[PDB]
Amino acid sequence: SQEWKEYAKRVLDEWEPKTKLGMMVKEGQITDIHEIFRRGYQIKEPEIIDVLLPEVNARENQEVLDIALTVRMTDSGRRVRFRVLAAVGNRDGYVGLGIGHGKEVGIAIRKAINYAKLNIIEIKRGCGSWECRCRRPHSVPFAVEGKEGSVRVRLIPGPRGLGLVIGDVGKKILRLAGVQDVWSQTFGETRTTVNFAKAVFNALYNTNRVAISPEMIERYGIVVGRA
Amino acid sequence: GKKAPNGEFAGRKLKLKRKKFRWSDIRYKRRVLRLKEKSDPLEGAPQARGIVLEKIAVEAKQPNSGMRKAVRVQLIKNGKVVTAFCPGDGAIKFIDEHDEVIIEGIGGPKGGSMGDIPGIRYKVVKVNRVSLKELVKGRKEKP
Amino acid sequence: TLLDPLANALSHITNSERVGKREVYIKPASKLIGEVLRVMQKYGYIGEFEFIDDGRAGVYRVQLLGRINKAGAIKPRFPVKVSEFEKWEKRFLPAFEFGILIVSTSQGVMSHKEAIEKGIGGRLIAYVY
Amino acid sequence: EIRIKEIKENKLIGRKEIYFEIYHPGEPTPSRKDVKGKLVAMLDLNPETTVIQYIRSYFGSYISKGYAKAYDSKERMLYIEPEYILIRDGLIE
Amino acid sequence: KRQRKKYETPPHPWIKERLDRERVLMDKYELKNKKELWKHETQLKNFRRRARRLLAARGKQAEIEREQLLARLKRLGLLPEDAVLDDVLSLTIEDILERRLQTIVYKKGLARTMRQARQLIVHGHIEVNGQIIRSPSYLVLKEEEDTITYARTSPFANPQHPERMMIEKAKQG
Amino acid sequence: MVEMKFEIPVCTSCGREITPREHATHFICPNCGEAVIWRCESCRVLAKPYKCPNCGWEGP
RNA sequence: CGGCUUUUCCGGAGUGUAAAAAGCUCCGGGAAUAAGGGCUGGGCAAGGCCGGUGGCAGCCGCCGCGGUAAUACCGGCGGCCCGAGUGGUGGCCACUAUUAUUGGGCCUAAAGCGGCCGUAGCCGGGCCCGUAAGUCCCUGGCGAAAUCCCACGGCUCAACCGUGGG
Repeated sequence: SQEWKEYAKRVLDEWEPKTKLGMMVKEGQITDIHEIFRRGYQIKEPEIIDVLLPEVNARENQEVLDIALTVRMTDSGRRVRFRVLAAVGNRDGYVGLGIGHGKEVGIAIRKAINYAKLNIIEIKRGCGSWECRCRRPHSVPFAVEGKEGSVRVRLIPGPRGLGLVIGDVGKKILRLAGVQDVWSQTFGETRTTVNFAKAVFNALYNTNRVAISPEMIERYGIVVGRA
Repeated sequence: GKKAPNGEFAGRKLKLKRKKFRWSDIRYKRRVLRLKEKSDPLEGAPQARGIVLEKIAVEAKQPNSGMRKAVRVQLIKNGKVVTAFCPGDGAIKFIDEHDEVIIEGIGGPKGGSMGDIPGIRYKVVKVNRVSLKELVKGRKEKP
Repeated sequence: TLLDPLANALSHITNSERVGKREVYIKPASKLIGEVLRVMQKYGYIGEFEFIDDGRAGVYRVQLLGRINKAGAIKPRFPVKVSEFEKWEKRFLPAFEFGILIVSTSQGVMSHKEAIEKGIGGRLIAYVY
Repeated sequence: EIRIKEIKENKLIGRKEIYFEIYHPGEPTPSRKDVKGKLVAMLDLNPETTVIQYIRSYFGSYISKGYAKAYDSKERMLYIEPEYILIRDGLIE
Repeated sequence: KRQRKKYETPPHPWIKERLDRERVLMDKYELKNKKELWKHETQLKNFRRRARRLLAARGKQAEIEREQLLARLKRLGLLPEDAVLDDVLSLTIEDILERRLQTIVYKKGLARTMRQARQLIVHGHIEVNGQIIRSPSYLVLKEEEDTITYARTSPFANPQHPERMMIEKAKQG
Repeated sequence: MVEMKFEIPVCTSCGREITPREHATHFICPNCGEAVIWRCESCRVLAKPYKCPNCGWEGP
């Protein structure tokens, strides 16, 4: 923890705020991460979030999902290009996904992680299974459906200690989302990793779309982000 | 429109439609009329005991180039004659003319010809009751 | 031609609230529609609902509170006893005890939660969450 | 060492059933004759009217169960009890 | 009717994460086969299934079975005496593993190693309440652990068996 | 562990909560000038009218 | 290198028969003394160097490998999965929402008949009254045993068996 605070202070020194959102996170009247989400500004500087959520920089909090090797081509050759899909996030309900183009492996990795940082979102969590009911945000609060491309994904709450029963892409995405047990159903082509990952991301984002009265906030221990 | 019929008193048609279209399936048709169990030369037998008649080889499908050894087996059970691929390195020499042999399906897609060699359906396991794999390894001896 | 007022009404409500209007008018008003409208309003899903004497079949006026996510009438009136009720909760609701269902028991149209303690079966009529 | 739990009298047969336990920690299983001469002492029975069928020693157990019968007259065994446990006890050649 | 296997194989023989998560426990607890670990996993899974079944049940038989389940879980020494139906979902494999006879007999300091304790058990040298068991996989109850001593007939019930002093020094060390 | 229970804003026109990356807006009341009026993206796109909580002024 | 017990291993003693054998149970002599199978390019990804053949020989469930460097054939070593098990093949379920009631599609990918009418069948407007067949709640008789779930108890435990509840 203290190392993360040290890194936060370091970047607070080095970074100079360009976008309007930079000042009040450098000046320090914003300390909550959810302050960014609630009002609905826009994020463009990668330094904005690691000040409040430096844990992204951990090697266990960042994951490289796939390394696609695409090919433009001309009369005088096939010019390759790297497209890397990778995810970052703290394990308390804040995750981002990114795709990075490049000409080398490392360049794509860097750009992908940087863009993933900008895709940070807030994840409601809970316990809505018919067998757990433990009021701890160990899983989704309710069953949700996400769509992207052809792929559709249904995430159903599951009991404690079951683990994530889902494809490895959703496995990693949810593991970085601070969720431990969920039933998964996948419709469409799941071989294309990118659409699957994006659909999982969109489902997690759609969790916040459901209207909730406080009674179920108590009933499932619904947490908006950090628990 | 809406998938039909959805009526509470529509059991007859809801059943008839499904039964009818289950015939559009091919695997179910293949089972219930048992025509796998009427076209089979092996009559649903994962093994059979046959006599060899002559050794033949076939050209691998392109771009695969080579010579795939095999033999021709008439079946003592019923009398049909089929090709029989022989595996192993230089194993054609081990399999001789007029040999009691044990033959078994080759486990390709749907039981079809395996991999890069066409037509064939079966491979040899035991020759004169002696397992061919060891004889490829030379551990045993043909009687 | 029209076949079922209730499912049309529930689809009307859902579609009208997806865009997010405020006052919704349902044309084919009947008694069962009113008995239905009682239930969820008793759970605070909708605001006021009232009946307007048109002169042909009556209209139903409802104010929408923006609470419902999906509200639809299960058509084929599945009769369900008590002890197996859970087998249908997994089919129409997003989570444990999220939302409700409407059953027409011997004692009238009324919410499913209130039927568990009343110990009455009946035929599923609609659902909302 | 042998210690009793069950001593039950069947008066339709006029015969005594004895269920007893033998403590044999660390030594080989006792034989039929030894326990036969052991019980008769402190139960004070006629040896010829007394017969044993089974003595079961369990796996990994130093305490073994055993059952014996104690009749009154020399004809009761010849009539009622089967012929094996006289031969196994030597009562019949 | 044909007697069925009591344990469940993993759905995939070659997943890295599951393989290594197995291997760490195999080296830690030193079981002969992954079959044993799978058996104990299934043993857990039975409790989990019973718990999740009962939690959604309304009826007298449901409650009665629930109380019986809680009672026998507590009897095994898995749970505290005031446990409820909600905490079983948080149980782990290691909670079962520590209750294994081999594990417990080692934690009594009666062996210098897991394998040494296993050898003593399988060679009929460890007694429970004066009874000998030759199965290190056995799971002990909460009312018998105090009876775990050396078998009387064993040479190691004798306090000067040459291995015994080394065992007790290791206990000291 | 402090549970920092934030107040997720709610739109005035419809009452729906505001998801993180929504393009919603927050602005001061048009007539009483003290009440904060939120407007969610769905409310914004079709521009359905909104009403003040304080003075009951109506404004798209 | 030093020490420890003997899984089995020879003898004796119980049971065993109504004949033993079973070697089931206890004691004594007592040696470290039984382990293979498959895989090693990827889909399986768990796992790499060398010798040999060089589009021949062969391997290969699918993708692929070899026209002289083969990390993919064969030999050696190394390594990997499982374990008195392990491989090949054939039949069945799932994988599959590729049988779609739950739960699929039919403009361009197989898939709306050129169009209309119309019988059976199916699906049908609102309100009141009656009936109560369906529908729902309660209750009597009844669906054998065996199998299945759980507690306890017996055989080391287990399996197995019984007592009790379902």
